[PDB]
Amino acid sequence: GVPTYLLPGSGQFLTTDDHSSAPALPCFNPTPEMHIPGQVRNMLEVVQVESMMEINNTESAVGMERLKVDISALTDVDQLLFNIPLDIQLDGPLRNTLVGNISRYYTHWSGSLEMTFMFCGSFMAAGKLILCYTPPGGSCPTTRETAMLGTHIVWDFGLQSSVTLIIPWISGSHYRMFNNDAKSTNANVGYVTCFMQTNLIVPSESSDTCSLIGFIAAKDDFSLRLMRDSPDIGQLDHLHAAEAAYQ
Amino acid sequence: GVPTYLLPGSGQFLTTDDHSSAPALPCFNPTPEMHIPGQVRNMLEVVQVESMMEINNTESAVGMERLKVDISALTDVDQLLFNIPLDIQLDGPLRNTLVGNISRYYTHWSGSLEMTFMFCGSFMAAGKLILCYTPPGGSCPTTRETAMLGTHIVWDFGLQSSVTLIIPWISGSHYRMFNNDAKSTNANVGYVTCFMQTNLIVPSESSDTCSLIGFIAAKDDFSLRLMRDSPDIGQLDHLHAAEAAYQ
Amino acid sequence: GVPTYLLPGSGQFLTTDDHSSAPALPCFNPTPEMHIPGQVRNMLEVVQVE
Amino acid sequence: GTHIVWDFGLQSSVTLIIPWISGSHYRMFNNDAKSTNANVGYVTCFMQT
Amino acid sequence: SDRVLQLKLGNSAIVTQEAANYCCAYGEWPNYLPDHEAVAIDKPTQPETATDRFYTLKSVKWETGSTGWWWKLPDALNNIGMFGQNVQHHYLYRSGFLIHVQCNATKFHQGALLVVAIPEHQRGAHNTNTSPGFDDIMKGEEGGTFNHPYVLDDGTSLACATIFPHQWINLRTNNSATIVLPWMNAAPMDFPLRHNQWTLAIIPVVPLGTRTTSSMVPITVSIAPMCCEFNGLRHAIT
Amino acid sequence: IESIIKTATDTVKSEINAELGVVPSLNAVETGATSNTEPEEAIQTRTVINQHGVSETLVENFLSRAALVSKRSFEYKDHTSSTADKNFFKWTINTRSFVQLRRKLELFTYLRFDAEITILTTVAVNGYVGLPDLTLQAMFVPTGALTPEKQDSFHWQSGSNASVFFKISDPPARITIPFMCINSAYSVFYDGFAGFEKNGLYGINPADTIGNLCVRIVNEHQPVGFTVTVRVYMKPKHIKAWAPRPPRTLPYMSIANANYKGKERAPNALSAIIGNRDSVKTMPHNIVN
Amino acid sequence: IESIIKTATDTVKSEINAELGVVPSLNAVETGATSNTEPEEAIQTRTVINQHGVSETLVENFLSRAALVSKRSFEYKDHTSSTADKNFFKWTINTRSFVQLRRKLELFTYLRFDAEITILTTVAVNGYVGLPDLTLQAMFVPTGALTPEKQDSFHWQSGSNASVFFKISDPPARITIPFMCINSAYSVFYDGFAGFEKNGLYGINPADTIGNLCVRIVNEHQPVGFTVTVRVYMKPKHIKAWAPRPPRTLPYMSIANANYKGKERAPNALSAIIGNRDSVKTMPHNIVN
Amino acid sequence: INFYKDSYAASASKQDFSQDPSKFTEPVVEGLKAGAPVL
Amino acid sequence: INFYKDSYAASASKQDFSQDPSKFTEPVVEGLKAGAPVL
Amino acid sequence: INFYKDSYAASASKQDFSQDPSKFTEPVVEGLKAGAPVL
Ligand SMILES: CC(C)Oc1ccc(CNc2cccc3c(-c4ccc(C#N)nc4)ccnc23)cc1
Ligand SMILES: CC(C)Oc1ccc(CNc2cccc3c(-c4ccc(C#N)nc4)ccnc23)cc1
Repeated sequence: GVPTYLLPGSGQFLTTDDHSSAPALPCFNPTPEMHIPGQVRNMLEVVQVESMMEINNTESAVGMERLKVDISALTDVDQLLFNIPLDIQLDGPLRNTLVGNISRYYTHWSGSLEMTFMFCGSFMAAGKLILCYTPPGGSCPTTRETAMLGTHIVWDFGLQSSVTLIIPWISGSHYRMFNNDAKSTNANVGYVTCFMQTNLIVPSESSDTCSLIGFIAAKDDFSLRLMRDSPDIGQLDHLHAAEAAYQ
Repeated sequence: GVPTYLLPGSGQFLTTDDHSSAPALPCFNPTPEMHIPGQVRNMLEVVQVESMMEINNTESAVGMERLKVDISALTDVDQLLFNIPLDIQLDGPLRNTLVGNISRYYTHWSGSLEMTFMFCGSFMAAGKLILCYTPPGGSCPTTRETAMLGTHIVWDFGLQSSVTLIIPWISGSHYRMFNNDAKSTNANVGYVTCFMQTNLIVPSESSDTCSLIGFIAAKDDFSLRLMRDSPDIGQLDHLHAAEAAYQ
Repeated sequence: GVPTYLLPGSGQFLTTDDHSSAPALPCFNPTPEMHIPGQVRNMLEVVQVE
Repeated sequence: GTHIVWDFGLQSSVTLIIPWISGSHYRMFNNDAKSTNANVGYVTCFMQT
Repeated sequence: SDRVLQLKLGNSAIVTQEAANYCCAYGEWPNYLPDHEAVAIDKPTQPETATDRFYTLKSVKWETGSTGWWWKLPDALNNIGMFGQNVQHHYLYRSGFLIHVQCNATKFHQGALLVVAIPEHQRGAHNTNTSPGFDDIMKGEEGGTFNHPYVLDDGTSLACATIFPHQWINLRTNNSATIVLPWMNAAPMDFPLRHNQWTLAIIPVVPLGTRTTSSMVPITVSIAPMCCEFNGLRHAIT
Repeated sequence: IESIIKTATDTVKSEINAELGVVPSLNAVETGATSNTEPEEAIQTRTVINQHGVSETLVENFLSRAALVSKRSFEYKDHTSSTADKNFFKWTINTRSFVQLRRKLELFTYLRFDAEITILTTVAVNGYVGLPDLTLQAMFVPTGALTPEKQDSFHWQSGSNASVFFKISDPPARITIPFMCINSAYSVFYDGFAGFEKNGLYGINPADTIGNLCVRIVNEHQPVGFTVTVRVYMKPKHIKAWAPRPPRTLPYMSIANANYKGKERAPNALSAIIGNRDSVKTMPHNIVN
Repeated sequence: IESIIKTATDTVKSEINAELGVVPSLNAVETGATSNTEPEEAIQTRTVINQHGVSETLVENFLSRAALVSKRSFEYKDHTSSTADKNFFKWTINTRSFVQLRRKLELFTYLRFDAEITILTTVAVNGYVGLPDLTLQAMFVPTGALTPEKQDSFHWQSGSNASVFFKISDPPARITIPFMCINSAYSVFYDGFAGFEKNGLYGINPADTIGNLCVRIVNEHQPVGFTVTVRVYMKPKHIKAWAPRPPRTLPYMSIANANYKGKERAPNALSAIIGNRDSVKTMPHNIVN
Repeated sequence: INFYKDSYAASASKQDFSQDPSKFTEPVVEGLKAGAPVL
Repeated sequence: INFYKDSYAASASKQDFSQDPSKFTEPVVEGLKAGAPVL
Repeated sequence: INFYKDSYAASASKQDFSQDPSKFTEPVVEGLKAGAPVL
């Protein structure tokens, strides 16, 4: 016989362990593989797909109305139109997105975000917007002269319907945490704001109000770490017909 | 000593495990092998042998009478003679067959079936039959003009006593299940029906009624999966003299 | 199966033992190393400072 | 039948080809328009949008 | 140049002058079933141009209150032309689809349609424990309307539906969308009357608006099956 | 021809057929051969490259899983006044007592294999004190050896018998018995009489006799009583099998014989093995829409 | 292009840009493509050699951790007068009962994997005597096999069913079930009806049916009662995944379907998935100093 | 893994893929033909 | 460490680093360009 | 002995005998001498 001794951790059930285990059905032959469209092998492939931000998360926006922002012609120059909180851990416009829902299974994240806005006014509508990213440290900017000091794209409406604002990874640490403390220096990303650069200008027979759809995705420099249970789902009771699986 | 730890599943008795175990009789010498006729090594060799279908599973068919179908001369053209349900899991003509009894130790099956019918009238009896297989999706056909749209063999009686209808493996999935839900799209095979193609025609001194024996086998494309206890046998009490083995 | 027997000391927790143990976070990637001033590797380097 | 869906745009025109689909090598210019040696079938236009 | 497109299949052709490229779902193209993936051993019928052609469904009216529309494949085509006759006579079917969605309006109109092909779009019912019934799911050529497009009638979300193969129709930009669908199933063939591989969904995320005089603005759907195969010939279920 | 078969056969494409004198769907059942008609002969086929493995229907896999062969309950108590298994039992080894294994084995005429034996023991307090961790002894007593008469008889000293000693808190005790017939194979069926006189047993080959399994609790009785249940499992391994048979249809009656009665009514009545339908034209689960 | 990716992409330095006809921040969402605008195109970047690994977001790692799929409590007692799980239970195997695993799996349309199963058992004295070291039997009963009706029915003799026998004092019992769909992948969602008639179940592919897990205590009942709780964990391994999906937002209602109601108010109300802020100009956690 | 001295102690032999079903399906002295009638 | 006879008994396969996100991000028939406008 | 897939699971690394105490004892820009006075 082989002399042995048992270590600490002998006989434990760790749910993340990786062993071989006894096959219950000997000589079983699985069904041959078939090619299926759309194999995914890394979840970073999913978060690179852009998906709609719920920017209009306001009362009296109902259902689909929460996925669009309405823009109107203004009579004052350089007005603020909207802002977007960037805290993916807290319940804001980014949470119910592809990048949002996958990232919330993880605790740490790094890398750049892409926001794309599609203008959905009429062909006859014209205008210029400025989209600004503000690295953290102070309050969200409320005036265009303050916001234009950050990273920004000036957007002219035209044949190409969409601009991207890249939100570059500007961080002291390698990672940020999905922290319920949104003001923590390990978690805060700063702000996105949109101002009128010129104005929304439309003719009489175009609709006077126009909508933006905003999208977000991760870039291919994006990385996630430390898997956790996602706070997006829970249960209190058993589901219906779950008891019946025992009857 | 070797440092070790015990995994989940340590000390379990899995009835399908495959280990070496301690020999109780050291240095025992088994009886030399001898050649015996009829070695079987795969149970698929057994199901390829044809065996009689109990097609006449009706009240007032008693014993051996359930293994033959009687054919009579008809005065109406193209009449239906009999049909055969193909649900091997449910208690029909196929169940107490070689292919039937072996397959019921398994849960999944694939591949073609062969049905052979032997005509057992007199030498002077003549006739033509049409044997039809209907892939599933609708009701069993009741008229020859409907049944002849499926896979069929027209059978002329003659010196060669028998025809085969091949039931080809026509399935969306790689396997079917032996499902007690016979209408499940994972289990239903469709139907076999027999009609008069011409008529049974006999002279006065031949018997006016003649019999078919039906057989079924698996072909060599047939495959079985996922072993289970067969529902064909059970017990409630101990058997007689079983208690006496302890006395 | 392998025939084995357990020795004295089987299943003890010695606080100075040195084994590998089961990683709780599979496929975790630690933060890359960075050069930091003042790495110490032996405590005899500390006691040599007056 | 044979059809072309036509989107109005910069190019002002579409062609529908009427292909020669005939049992015989020729058709006749027959005053019997319902004759199987003469009838070509029909062209119809519907709103797509 | 990526704005003009002609699609020709059998005796049918579509031209568009205002496309926005087109989508090939998961980068795939329809193909026939190869021998190394076949299950059913009977020789398949391959009708080609009799089935592999555009069928145009009944157009729907885009109104200010529209929640969106859906059509299930193969169900929406199961009774149309020689495609329908082959599905009725055969136990097994396989095909791809080329979907072309059409909606023109004026340069004074605005509005955006999400055009998305959803694989295995298993519907939920709202506010009940009872599963959707047969007549809720099986709609044929008419298709259905969304109850709650914001959760895609399945308790998930519209915002994330861009993970599925999609284009947009943005009336500013384009008047048509095109999606090419491969065969998308876990089995190599299926019974077309009891399982739908794909749901086409058309959802007005930005509502139709103008201040010119109103006209009816229809949305029109043309679907061509691609590489149709049928196995298990028998009588018509029909 | 004997050949190595790992997967089901492939299907070749086939064309139209119209040849005089060639008639592959016709057969002659009277020869005793099975139909040789191929699907490529009966219908037009496509080519199918078939990958389905045949390993799960190997006779080794079909038979080599552990099955219950013996279950006995006895009282662990002070037996000085009992009538009874007095802290031990003797079992005459057989495979006919539990129908699921019995029916599987009886698909074959001759079988040669080694037996892996697992012994599972369970204890309950008689009508609570906790459960004791008892030591048990299983002793194989071959033909013509003396069986123990008492829990503490000297037969248990086991000078030459194989014994295994095992605890209730241990995993189940496991040993292999070699293939031990005096013939090259066990006779699963035996159309003969065991003795040279006429009065001997029908249906049991004397060549197949294993012996007795004697099992005792080794502990002295406790002040309170317990029920101990012993379960023996047998797994055939290194299996050879010859001449497959019609399966058992009727319920078994006895461990001594193949005697048969059937159920009162179908299925598995003597007169009707398959349940009745209304007519040969009735489709019992017919699809209607 | 398919390529091997082990770490996040590096950043190159970029200069000033002023080229006519080159406009990398403009995009067309209507094609259905995602934005291809790179950071080097949007801002002036530095060179960054990126070492961050991508292994933790592998689909294998994301899914292959053990999750609770079944939990059942039953009374271990004398059941002669009970109405009840009488020392055993039967479970129809499903993954829809526990929302954390259910939501993870439902991120995908098709999944192919083997299942590692762990069985954890716990016992309490009914309203103390100490805890007994019971033996349990778990038996897999596939489709169309007979399930046990009683704790001591002969179904448990398990001639061909896979059974595992395990003690409460042992480590949790562990087995692997192979990938066993009759298709090449499980259908996580199924837009279809199970039967050839119209009355069959919506939403469940018949191809994915596993069977039943039957679990009994093997011991005879004791003089006092206990509650036994059984927990089954499933870990996918050797995973393939196809066609990722919008995640579940609304609370689940049922194991039979995707039916949805939502919470009374945001977050995850049918009308509002994200919680409300006062306006599109309101920054909810704005930094103020 | 087998450290026992007797070879009958070993684990099961699941690798014997030889078949000959013709001894059960075709024990006829003159073998059947495809291209010719049986009788 | 795997002494079991069936390969499905094995530990998990965490080494498959192949990606192709373009099937989800760029299923367009004409590939996008950086140096040219999309439409 | 390490059969775990992650290298952080390993036993401790007790073989790093490199020292440089001069970074703590002599961080002076001009190194000290034995044969000459410090100032
Ligand atoms: C106490 C220990 C050390 O020894 C033991 C332990 C347990 C046993 C019980 N064995 C056994 C129990 C039941 C059957 C057998 C058979 C057997 C099976 C099938 C057929 C057929 N067809 N024919 C023979 C062979 C050897 N054994 C058997 C015997 C000796
Ligand atoms: C008693 C022992 C010997 O056998 C046992 C033991 C336990 C079990 C319980 N297994 C199981 C429990 C729950 C789920 C599964 C699945 C499964 C998972 C996810 C999806 C999807 N999407 N689809 C199928 C496959 C195989 N198994 C499962 C079965 C047999």
